[PDB]
Amino acid sequence: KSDHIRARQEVLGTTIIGGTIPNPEDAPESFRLLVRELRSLALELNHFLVSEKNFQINRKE
Amino acid sequence: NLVFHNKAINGTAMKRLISRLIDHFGMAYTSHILDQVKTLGFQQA
Amino acid sequence: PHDTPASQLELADPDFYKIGYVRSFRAYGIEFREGPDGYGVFASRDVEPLRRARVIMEIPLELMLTISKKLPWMFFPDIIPVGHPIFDIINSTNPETDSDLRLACLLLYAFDCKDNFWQLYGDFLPSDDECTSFLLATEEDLLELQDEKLASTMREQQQRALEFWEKNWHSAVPLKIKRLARDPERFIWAMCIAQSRSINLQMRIGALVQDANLLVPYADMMNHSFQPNCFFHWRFKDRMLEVMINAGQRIRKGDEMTVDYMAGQKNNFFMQRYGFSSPVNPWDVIHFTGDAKIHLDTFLSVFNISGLPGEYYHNSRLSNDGDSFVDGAIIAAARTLPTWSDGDLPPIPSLERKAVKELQEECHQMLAEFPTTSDEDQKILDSMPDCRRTLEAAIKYRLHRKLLIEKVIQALDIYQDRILF
Amino acid sequence: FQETARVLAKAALRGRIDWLKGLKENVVLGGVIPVGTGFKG
Amino acid sequence: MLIGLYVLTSGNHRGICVNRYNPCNRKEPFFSNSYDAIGAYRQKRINLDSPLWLRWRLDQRVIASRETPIEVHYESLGTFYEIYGHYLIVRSLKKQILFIYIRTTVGHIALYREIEEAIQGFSRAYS
Amino acid sequence: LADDIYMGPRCIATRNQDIGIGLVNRFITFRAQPISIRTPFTCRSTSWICRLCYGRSPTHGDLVELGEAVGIIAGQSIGEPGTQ
Amino acid sequence: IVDYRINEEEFHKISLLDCDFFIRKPPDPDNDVYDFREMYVTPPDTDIYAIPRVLAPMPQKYIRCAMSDYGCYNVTEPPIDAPRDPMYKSEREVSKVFLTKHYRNRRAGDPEFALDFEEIYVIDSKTKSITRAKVVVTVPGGRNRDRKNDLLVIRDNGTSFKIIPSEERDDPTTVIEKEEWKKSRQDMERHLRKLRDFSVSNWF
Amino acid sequence: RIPFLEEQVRKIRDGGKLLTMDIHRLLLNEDNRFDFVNEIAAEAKQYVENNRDEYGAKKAILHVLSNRMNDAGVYRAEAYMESDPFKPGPGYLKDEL
Repeated sequence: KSDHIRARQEVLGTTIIGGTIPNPEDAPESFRLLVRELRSLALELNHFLVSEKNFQINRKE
Repeated sequence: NLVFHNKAINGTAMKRLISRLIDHFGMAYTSHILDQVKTLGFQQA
Repeated sequence: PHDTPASQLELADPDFYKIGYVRSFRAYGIEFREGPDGYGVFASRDVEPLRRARVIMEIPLELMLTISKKLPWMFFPDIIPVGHPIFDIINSTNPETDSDLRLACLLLYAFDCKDNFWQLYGDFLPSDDECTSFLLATEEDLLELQDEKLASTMREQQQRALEFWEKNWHSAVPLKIKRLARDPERFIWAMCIAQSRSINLQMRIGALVQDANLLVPYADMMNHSFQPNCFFHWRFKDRMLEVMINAGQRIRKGDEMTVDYMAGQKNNFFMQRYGFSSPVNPWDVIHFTGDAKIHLDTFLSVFNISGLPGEYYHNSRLSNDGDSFVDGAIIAAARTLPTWSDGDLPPIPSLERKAVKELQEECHQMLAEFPTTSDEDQKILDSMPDCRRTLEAAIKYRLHRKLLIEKVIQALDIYQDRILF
Repeated sequence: FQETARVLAKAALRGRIDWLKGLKENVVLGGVIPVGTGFKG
Repeated sequence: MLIGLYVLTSGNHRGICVNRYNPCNRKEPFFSNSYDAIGAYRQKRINLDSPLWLRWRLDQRVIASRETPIEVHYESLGTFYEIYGHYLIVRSLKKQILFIYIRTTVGHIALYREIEEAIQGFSRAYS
Repeated sequence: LADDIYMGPRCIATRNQDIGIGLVNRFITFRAQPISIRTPFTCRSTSWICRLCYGRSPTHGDLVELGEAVGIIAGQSIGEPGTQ
Repeated sequence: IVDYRINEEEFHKISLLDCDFFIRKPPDPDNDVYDFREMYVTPPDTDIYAIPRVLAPMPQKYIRCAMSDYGCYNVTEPPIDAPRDPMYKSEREVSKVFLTKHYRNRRAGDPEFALDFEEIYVIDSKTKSITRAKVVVTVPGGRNRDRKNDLLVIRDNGTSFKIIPSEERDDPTTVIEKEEWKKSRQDMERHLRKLRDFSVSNWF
Repeated sequence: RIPFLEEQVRKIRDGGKLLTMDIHRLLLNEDNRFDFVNEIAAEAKQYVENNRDEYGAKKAILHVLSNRMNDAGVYRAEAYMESDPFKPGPGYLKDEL
């Protein structure tokens, strides 16, 4: 409903067609902005997910 | 299976009854009882 | 009219249900009927195969009588007052073996306590004449069984009950205690009712999960089967026991609703607790000390028994041609007969023939040792229709044991013919 | 929730890692909070 | 809503307020079912506060004080009438309660009826 | 309850049993003085609680379910009466 | 304490709130005959027997009697702890028992049945005592007055007994109304006494 | 049988109070409410994925719930949907004050 650009544009379509709406995985813009602002004061924030099954670490953008 | 009351009802007494009815009959029955008592109260007033 | 199992029987008084209905007992899709055997529960509607379970009866906690299995003794409907003399009698019982005695005492108290469902319901329970429990059996009946070991156990049990009555119902007892069991036959009726009608389940009342032994009204009218239509479930929130139809089973009108009392047990146990015996007890044992062994896998194949050893069932789709010979007893047979199964090497046909005869020999010996033949037994049973109920039971135990030995002979032979196509 | 600059600095220096185990944190990330329907069981 | 409930259950004048002179020198309606009573109120036969007597077939649920009977009147053939303030219990030699009558007002019966009917209605709907 | 309460050789209540108004009253009649209760201060962690320590829910009258936010409810409960 | 335990199958048992009273029973077809010669009283539902306080002369011969109970119903609202727990609880609470002599020891079936209200005996729960009542016959007709037109009125917590003629009885509303008027009058005066002008006022 | 309860029964069914009663029955079989909400949501998704065009005035969540009740023996209409027997004509709207 607020601030996820890709996701927002899809829901209007699912509804007109009659489909189901998936749960979003990417971050909202609000979060992306914070990272950019911090990277402006020379600090870095990263989000990683560690897979339970194989132990791999993946960096979400 | 309910008591017959021959004395007045004031606000304290209604809270005690709604509480007692929730425990014996459950929230669903109590909701219907509540809507019906409302109608009676508005009409008499 | 349509032929249904229920048709033969007659409807019970309206009052069986009413006494319960005023308290919150509800029955759905069910009736209740009476017959010579006693009350039984039947169906009144058709249910198609179903996705999840359906409730047939809901019985509230207050109607029931219950005691916990472990040592701090907690009685959930809580009829007994604090300081009453009955607790001392209940407390002085071995925690592990006697629960029957504790339950008996509680039932007797209930009959003396006002406004307790049991005062009303007990009128519907079996009388001394109509109960099959063997605690209430004479020397003669015990003799007719023809088994030394079952007979002995029963006598030890009869004595245990008398001893309790003497020890606790002595002369100096306060009258409250005395009134409950003035004569010793009353204690015995009570132990008989406890043993025959008790159910063990795990119950959660509030936040306490405990395991208990309980006497529950209206659910005792179900009968045993080893291929059961229904089961028992505790619904915690409304504090009720639910009897429920198993998922996926078609039930047609007029059918009998059944539950399974104990699982995995032989006919000797059913007689000690319930005075009932079954021609087909899938788990019964006939003992052969004879050396010979037939090969296992083939046995299963000829008679189409499929499954793991623990669970054997007849696949009926494989048996396109309508067969009937295979029943509980052939399954029982599989487990009992000594068998050899090695690797994958196929059995030699002549080699096995030796085994079949040697095994059958043992069966002939067994049948002979008994005083009478199977046909003779039916005659005694048919001769007197009205007789002490315990006596008909004893004769029927005999007929049943013999009949299973006979079935095995018939079956081992069929193996022979089919080994060689 | 109060001293934003001060906390952030101390942390950047120490390379702090936060396992996101609370409610407010997961809200910022726009992900399902681990309570109720979200708690998985 | 509370005002209305209070008014229904408030009651009636009891002694000096209802009679000018002592009743010594010298209420009436008796109804068999509650429905009739509610009906009379509509037809203006009685008022909300007028006292009435209602037959009760059930089991003494009336909340009242622990008060012994004001007068027991006992007759020779064997029937005894017991007058308590809010109720009359008629009993016989075999010690059986032939009748119970409750002294009340229309307002009290109206609240009971609504609570009872709602319970029964919800039950009949489920089915 | 965290321990059994006994009057003579009989048990009024057993461990792991919830207390309601009827039980409390029995304890008052029979004068059972020391009662031990599991409480939020008795739990073994500070990042979470267990159902038994918290106890019955104010909303639904049964033991709290796994997954409930006890903390947000506490803050709100102390605070809302504050306007008065 | 008697020191012997009686057979209670031979005794009438009358139960009152705080006591159980036992009186001997001579055998009879309708169970109406009483002997006041042997009596015992026991704490409720417990079996240590004891001798009653007898406060009056007691009959020395068999008497046919009828029994009635006096008391108050108690309705309580009990605490609710389970889903279908009871909302109300009602108890009879008997406090006194009145035993009245059948006339001429006659039997119910006879066309001539009446009760002799002159002889009434009371059993009291609080004091564990048995006594005889004092009746005031205000009914003209003398000792020979017909017993088919007699009514007994009991008032005052069982402490007043009177026999009056039947037609002169008061309807149920009048008894209630009379009582309310007395109480209400006394209460208004109590309120109005405090005012400084009471001495110079008139009830109207 | 109480004599005059007819209107109240018509209304309870018509109003949608039936649904409320049903939700309660069904939650009397469950320890965690949160899980039951998740189970029902999943069933509804399967139903809409398999036959998309049935739904729109018939709601999937309602269908899952009616199906549960009918399996257990209480007759409920499909998706708790009831017609207005007395509507004047096409393009007419009831004023449910």
